[PDB]
Amino acid sequence: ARKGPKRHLKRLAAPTSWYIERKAYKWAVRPRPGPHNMRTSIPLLYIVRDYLGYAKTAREARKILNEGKFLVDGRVRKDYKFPVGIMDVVSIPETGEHYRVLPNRIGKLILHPISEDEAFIKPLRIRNKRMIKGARVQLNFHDGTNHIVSIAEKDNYFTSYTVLMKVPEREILEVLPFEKGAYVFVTQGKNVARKGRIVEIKRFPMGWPDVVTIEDEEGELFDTLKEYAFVVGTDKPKISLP
Amino acid sequence: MRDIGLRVQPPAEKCDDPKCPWHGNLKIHGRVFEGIVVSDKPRKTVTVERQYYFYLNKYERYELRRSKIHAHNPPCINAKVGDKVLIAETRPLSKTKHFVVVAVLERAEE
Amino acid sequence: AIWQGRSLKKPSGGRIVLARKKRKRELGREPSNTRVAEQDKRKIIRTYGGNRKVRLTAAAYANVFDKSGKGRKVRIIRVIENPANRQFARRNIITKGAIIETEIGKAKVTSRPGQDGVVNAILL
Amino acid sequence: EIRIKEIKENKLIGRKEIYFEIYHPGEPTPSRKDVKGKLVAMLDLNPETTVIQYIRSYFGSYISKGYAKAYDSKERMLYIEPEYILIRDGLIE
Amino acid sequence: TFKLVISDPKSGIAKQVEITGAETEKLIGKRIGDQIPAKELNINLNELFGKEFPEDVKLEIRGGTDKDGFPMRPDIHGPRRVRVLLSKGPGFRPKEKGERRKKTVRGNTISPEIVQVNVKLVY
RNA sequence: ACCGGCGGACGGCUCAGUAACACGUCGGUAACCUACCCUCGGGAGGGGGAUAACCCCGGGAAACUGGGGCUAAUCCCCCAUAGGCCUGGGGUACUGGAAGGUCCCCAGGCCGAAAGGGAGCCGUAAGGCCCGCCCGAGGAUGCGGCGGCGGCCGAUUAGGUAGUUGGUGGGGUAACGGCCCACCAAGCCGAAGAUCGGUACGGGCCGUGAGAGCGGGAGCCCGGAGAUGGACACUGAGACACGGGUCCA
Repeated sequence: ARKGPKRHLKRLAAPTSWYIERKAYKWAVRPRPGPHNMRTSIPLLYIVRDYLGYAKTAREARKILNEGKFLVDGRVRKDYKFPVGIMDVVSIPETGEHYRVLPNRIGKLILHPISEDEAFIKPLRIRNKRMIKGARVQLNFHDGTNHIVSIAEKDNYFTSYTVLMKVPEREILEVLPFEKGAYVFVTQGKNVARKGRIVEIKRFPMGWPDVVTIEDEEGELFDTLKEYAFVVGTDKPKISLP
Repeated sequence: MRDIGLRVQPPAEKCDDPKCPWHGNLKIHGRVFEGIVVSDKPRKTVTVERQYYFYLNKYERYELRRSKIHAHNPPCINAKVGDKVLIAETRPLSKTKHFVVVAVLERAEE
Repeated sequence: AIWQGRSLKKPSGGRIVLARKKRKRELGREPSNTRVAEQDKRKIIRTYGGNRKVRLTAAAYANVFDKSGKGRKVRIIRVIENPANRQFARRNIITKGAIIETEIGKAKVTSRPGQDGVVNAILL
Repeated sequence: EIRIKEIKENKLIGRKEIYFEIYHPGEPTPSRKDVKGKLVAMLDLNPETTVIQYIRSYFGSYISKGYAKAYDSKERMLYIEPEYILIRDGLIE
Repeated sequence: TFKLVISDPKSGIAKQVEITGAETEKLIGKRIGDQIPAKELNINLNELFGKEFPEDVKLEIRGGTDKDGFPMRPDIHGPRRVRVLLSKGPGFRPKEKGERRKKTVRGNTISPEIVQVNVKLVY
């Protein structure tokens, strides 16, 4: 019987968010633990091999990652198992190429190209707030990163707000709030790859999160959960969103 | 008066137990059901019953089943048999007690 | 072994057959049996996941507390009453909730020597 | 003859990637040396840096697919391109 | 024919000698760490080691191996063979950390069966 | 070849048991753990000690195994402070529907960190670049435990269960709990079939049929269980560990 932690992942069981042929082979890259969840990330190796066609063989891909030619969020990463997850910015300076990771309407991830000037801004959902010794306020984002700030600035932030993060130097730029009428891009669910405006927030007790209702560009109304709602602008999207 | 997060008024009695969700350290998280008290003999204990109809795919009729659940009866409310009560999942408490009464929707006499 | 696991009997009564062997993550450990002595003797124990925990096998001093919240480190003379068992008070065993006699007087233990490794109590 | 369907540029690897088709009506599938020495002409490439990976001979077709590399320096191909294909092209004994 | 190996801390040099006859009876009943003047042991150590040695140079029994090859553990009383579970100590060479193995090792006391004896010089 | 960094708790193989919260679904931890991975705030001092390899000799048929010489680190060890834990008192902010927790002050006690580096460029050098260490708070991977419902046959097996069922107070555990223990009570299950036996890993499915349905779980994937049978430890983040250990048959 099994006796502890896995180190493998068969191709057939891979998450449904990966545009990977499944019956060609049997063994895939098990992502190591990292910023984003299994359900909202892919190894960088597959990004290099499939989504960009730069490497045909994983050994060569790993070699190019060893050269450290790749800038994710303004940081080189050699780990060919890095979970590169949702709303990350991939930058290749050798090619001057910049994409943002975003899901599909179907529920799969694609690299939407973005302008270079946008490549330095990363919006982060405020997952939760906590008090650390010294009465300091630490905010845990959707991607697992953490930011420390003063007690006085605690009310500048609330959970479910979006912080436009300057990833190259880790500088907080703007805080989009969660209030009626914001512009929101969905992350998961049947309403994936939708962008609309908020009319109502459904306060649900008994273990069930807040169901926001989103009004699309064409005026059609639908519903999704709080955590799937990701604000990107007060009235228009501050980033190129398909 | 402390909030349980369930739309129901709090019991008037304030008990000193550590196991009253209104008057103790324990929490609530999981489903909420409703049912009837069938037995109360063991101390601070209750067996809640629940009837429901189940569908037979081959016979297209309905089977009425009776399901029992053990739960803890805090003294503040003091549930008795014949009473319609509300039940919530709770921390494991005994060998079998894994649910707790939160209120008495309607006692026996009514 | 010390196995803190399934009861062999169902709630109704039908005896339960085992289908697998015991698991080291599921076994427990011996009782500390903290006693009154002239010095503090303690054992540190490596635990599940590499944690640690210290265990008083003999206790000499106690941290009594006034209702105000001021603490006094003192000695422990003898245990008055052990509600957990009648054999324990007879054998100077020290357990949470026990009524103890120190130089100050009567105290009630509000800490577990088995897991904490120190004994705290409230003056009565 | 040889007709190029595609030439792309791996800038992270400093290499040209060439997809092409070979017309060989009624005549056996060509040897590697000839296709290399004849493709070397019309893109102005150094023979050593250029490597051809696969020439797929289709069943019941006079067109065979072909796919090849073109590096920019001696060191990069040794560092990256594994020894076997160098042996197939003869670039290593 | 006890094979006694005498080792010098001062020089880091060790030499083998043989013992038979009454001198053997002298070393029976002794224990590891026991001290004995070389005079009762009757070796011209000054000749073997080719150096001057004080007449009060003594020999201390330290170890050896049985006939079959079971050393005497200083921590085990008696001259017999007993099986012991060794996590460490003489006669046990572990490889993997925390590994434990059961072996049969002689107890400290010297016996006639023992064929190898080890002694260290002392001045 | 050595201590030492890692791994050999994954993956490979099989279906005896097991009629079970083993399992399918949904919840479920505020009652867990967590090495390598990510983020953020802080820290990385002083001092001491060890023995392999190698050289001198040794046994036994072996397996295996002795003593003396000296030797290394991020090895071991003591202290420095943080820090970990527990309690009393007093307050205030965060999380959250919820509870209480977390935040701070005071008071009492035990426990209680680190590691530098091979090379190269500049710098006399230090230092910087690169890799590596530790404390604290999160995340993430994997796992622990609680639950409603679903899913066999027998009545020529009808009464069953004593830590049995609950309460008080503790113990041990990573963790809640009869898991255990001392006491206090008389429960709890069964004709909408317990108890007992026969039978049997559960699912995604597959064969057949116009379909209702009937029958089956071998081949892949997911979950569960095992290493001839039993039973018990050490190392460890993870084990009772196919290619590690101990006894019995």
